[PDB]
Amino acid sequence: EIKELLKLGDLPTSGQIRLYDGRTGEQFERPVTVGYMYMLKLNHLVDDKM
Amino acid sequence: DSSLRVPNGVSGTVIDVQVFTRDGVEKDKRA
Amino acid sequence: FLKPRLVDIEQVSSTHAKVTLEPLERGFGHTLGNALRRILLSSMPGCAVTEVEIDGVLHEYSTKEGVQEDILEILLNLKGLAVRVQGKDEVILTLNKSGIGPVTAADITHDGDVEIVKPQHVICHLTDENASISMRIKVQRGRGYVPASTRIRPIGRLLVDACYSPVERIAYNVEAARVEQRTDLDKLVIEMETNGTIDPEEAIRRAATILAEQLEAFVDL
Amino acid sequence: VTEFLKPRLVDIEQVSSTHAKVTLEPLERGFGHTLGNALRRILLSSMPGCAVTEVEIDGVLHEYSTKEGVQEDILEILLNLKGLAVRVQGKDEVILTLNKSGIGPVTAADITHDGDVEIVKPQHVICHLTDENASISMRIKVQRGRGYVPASTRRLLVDACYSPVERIAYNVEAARVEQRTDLDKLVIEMETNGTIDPEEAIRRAATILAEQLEAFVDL
Amino acid sequence: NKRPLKSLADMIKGKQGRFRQNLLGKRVDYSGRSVITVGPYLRLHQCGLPKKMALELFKPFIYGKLELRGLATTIKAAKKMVEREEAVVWDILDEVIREHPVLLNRAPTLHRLGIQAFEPVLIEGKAIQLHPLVCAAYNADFDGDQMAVHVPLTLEAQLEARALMMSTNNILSPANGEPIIVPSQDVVLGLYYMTRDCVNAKGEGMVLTGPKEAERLYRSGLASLHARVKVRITEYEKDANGELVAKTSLKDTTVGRAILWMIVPKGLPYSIVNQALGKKAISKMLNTCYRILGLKPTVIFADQIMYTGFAYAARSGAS
Amino acid sequence: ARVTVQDAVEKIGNRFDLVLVAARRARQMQVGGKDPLVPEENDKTTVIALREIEEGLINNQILDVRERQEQQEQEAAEL
Amino acid sequence: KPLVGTGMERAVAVDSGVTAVAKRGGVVQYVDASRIVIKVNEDEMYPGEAGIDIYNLTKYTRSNQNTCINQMPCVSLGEPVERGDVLADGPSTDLGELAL
RNA sequence: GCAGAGGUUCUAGCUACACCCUCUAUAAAAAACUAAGGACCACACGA
Ligand SMILES: [Mg+2]
Repeated sequence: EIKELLKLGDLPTSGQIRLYDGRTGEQFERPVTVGYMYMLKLNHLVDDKM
Repeated sequence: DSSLRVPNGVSGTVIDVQVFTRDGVEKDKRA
Repeated sequence: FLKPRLVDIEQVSSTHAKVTLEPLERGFGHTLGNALRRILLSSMPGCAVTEVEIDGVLHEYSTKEGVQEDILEILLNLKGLAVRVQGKDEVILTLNKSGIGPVTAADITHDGDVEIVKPQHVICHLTDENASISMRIKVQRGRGYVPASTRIRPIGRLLVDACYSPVERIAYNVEAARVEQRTDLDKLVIEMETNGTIDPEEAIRRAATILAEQLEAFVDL
Repeated sequence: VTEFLKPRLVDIEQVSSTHAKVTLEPLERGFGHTLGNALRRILLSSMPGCAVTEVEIDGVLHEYSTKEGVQEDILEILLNLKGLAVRVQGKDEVILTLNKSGIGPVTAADITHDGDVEIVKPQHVICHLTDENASISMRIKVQRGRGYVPASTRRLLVDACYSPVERIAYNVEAARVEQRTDLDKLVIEMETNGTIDPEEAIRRAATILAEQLEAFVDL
Repeated sequence: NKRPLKSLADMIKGKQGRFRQNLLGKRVDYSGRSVITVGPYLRLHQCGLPKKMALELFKPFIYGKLELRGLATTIKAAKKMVEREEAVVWDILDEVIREHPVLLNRAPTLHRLGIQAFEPVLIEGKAIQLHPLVCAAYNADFDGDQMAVHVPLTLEAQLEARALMMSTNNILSPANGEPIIVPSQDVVLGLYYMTRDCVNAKGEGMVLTGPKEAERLYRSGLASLHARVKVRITEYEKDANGELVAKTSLKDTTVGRAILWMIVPKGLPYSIVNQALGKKAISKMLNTCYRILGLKPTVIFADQIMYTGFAYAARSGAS
Repeated sequence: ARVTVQDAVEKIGNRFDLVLVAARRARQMQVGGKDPLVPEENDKTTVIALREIEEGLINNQILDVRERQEQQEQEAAEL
Repeated sequence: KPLVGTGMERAVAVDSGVTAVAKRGGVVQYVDASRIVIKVNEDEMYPGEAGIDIYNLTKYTRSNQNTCINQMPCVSLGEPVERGDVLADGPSTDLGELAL
């Protein structure tokens, strides 16, 4: 189902695409996995810990 | 000289200041 | 060697265009594209809002009656509007709206030079019949991102994080050119994405001036 | 808003003339990586330099062969030749001969001048001879290339390292002039074959890069 | 609250008793805590440390330097100056952190290497930066793990911290002779990706003058990182009475293995970088480097190998 | 600046007496007006003492004999 | 809202008291950042003492862990609202879905 | 500057960890300045 969903859009069915380095500017070999995962932010901020 | 002070490091803006005064003592201007 | 030129500027949309540089050889294409992209994304002079004063709102977290959302969401929407100025480095925008209806950027009482490039950008929605919001938006030019907590007076002044960055997505592609008779020549096309406050041609030219001046640290003209 | 913190040289550690370490303290955030990568690519992939590209042995036609009296295979013989740093004048190509015999190493100083061609490493070793009757002679072809042309893209074919640089590695750490943001501190260590000064090579690369943006300087 | 009330013997025995709560181990001044950050740019002899933490911990030192330089006549004025965080105070602070080690300390100090000295590098932020190599020694994660920092005060304390507790001085764990600062998780993956080979990779077959040419080919992008190519190396061995002899030969290898050759010190042979270089191979490499070259070359080699492993793991994109 | 004290501990094969002797040297440099023999490079006393030990001109024996001579001319100061 | 979720985020947000669920359906006569007025439908209101519903959303309030319990309106004027529907996006809530 | 008091400020300021001057029984020509207290049990959470 996820593969078909990727195929629905322009994104590849493999789920991982080629990324170019921010500084060097040439693409990373072995295309890396990207996506929009829901990640939180815990209340253990560094401001409290100093 | 025992006035309440903001702790060092923490900052921000005051959103509201609520004052509770016991009956008998006259309340100040802000109260 | 060969000199890249502004062979074409494909203004595909109102916000983002597609600039083309034609003459480049092995390496130059990727090198110059990456350098231009890094210069553009790093330091491009924008004109984002940096300071807002509301007519009757004491602080950033309060709420006035008649407005759809909080003042904080109003400030965050204000940060999103794209505004460009021509003459003045500093300008104050006054927004006066009354009655039911969304408060888009089109109703800002702009001056002669300052103009809103996205008038449809909504700021807040007025809901009550006798609901009026009067804000004095302070917009100034700047480079890069500087938050309101790392800068430098009245209690009624509200600080919004500065977002001086006209460009949001710079993508370049290096592909072979179509010169009259030659090989090993590539054209650099940059798919720069802007909020509308900067002309892609002048943005590319200014980024290249910054890069060239940064190279003058040990090289004479 | 257009003002920028232009870097100023603070200390350039001058290692032996084949090596150098150039650094800049002020610069700008994210500009250290930009300048380092731009210089690295611009002088590592495209530089006007002279190097060997093709060698012909009078007695050898196929690579999988070896002369008698030499302990180094012709596979290794071309390996020394590709490292032979040579500087040439306005002529774009010149044939270099190495007619020599007798027992002893064949230093680069024995290369015939064939004009005003200069070898910056006369003591460079190409091959060793161990037999008195043994004689080695080959013709060396060099051109003013503009980068790196491997032999796999093309008579003995030897990899041509036209660019004079041998190694570039920029390290970007933090430097805070006064009390501002953590601005980039570009430090560039460079090694050159010897044809030009590493400082001169970096200056040439920067001239090339700026000279690539002649039309983009707002007049 | 219907609880047994503490007696004159409940405060001499137990975890909360005076012995184990106030004598065996007691709370200390000149101490601060924060979450930890990788900061790979550091060298294991140094660690990152926030400006606020250096300002608070080294307050007496800053006061002393201010009095010596006459910026503030009195401790009281100097203390006000420290509160104002005046720019002159930061310049004074950079002077008292030049060679003043601090004792990084994780809470469950299981073994000797739990607490180690570091030269603090003033960083803007609020999280202590711990060198990646010493994380294995600390058994420290980067998942909210907090470690205390202690400031040695006396010349004896700072001096013995520098001479003994420095991460440069703690390479082999006390439990066993095996190295403790070995490339652990990510740098080892970068080295493993670096030291492999495709049977058919870009730029395979041509002979290379040396590791410099291998780096030139890889960075230019015309040769794959791991392609089986013959290179010429100047391998150094100390088979003499301490003298290092040079052996030059055409050893068949890959570009990636040739890249590491410029990192390793002279004494190490090439047979140690010619394998896949997993975790065990890197541990054996570091142990041989320590047993042959010594301590300082081992430290420099570990730093350089960490740098290259991180850089080429980033270039690898091992997703 | 210094990163490791290896050569110092091959100079002083104790790793403990080294700390004591360099601490005495640092005490002389700070409390006294003693001039470090190796010129500093914007270095603290605790690291310049280790630099002095590294060159081998400062250790327990030389420090002891030097302070003994200073005491000797301290008695001889008043004749 | 999370791009990928489980479908219980709406259930958790509605069941919890962070949001301002609509006890009775109707239309939003007046919506404000501090209050929401719901005009109950004729077929959903009692014959006596029905009137219309008024919801006073809790503005920025100190929480047990020193966080903001902020409730922002999720509806505009004239938007029909049914019984047991979400009206104010409480803390960590978007469109009635738990958005942590 | 070591035991006390006075001084131009601002009740009081004598080194109290503490900031300037005077002398041993007498009070003012003088600007930078000021404060030295504080446990246990439970809960939840992080590593
Ligand atoms: Mg952890």
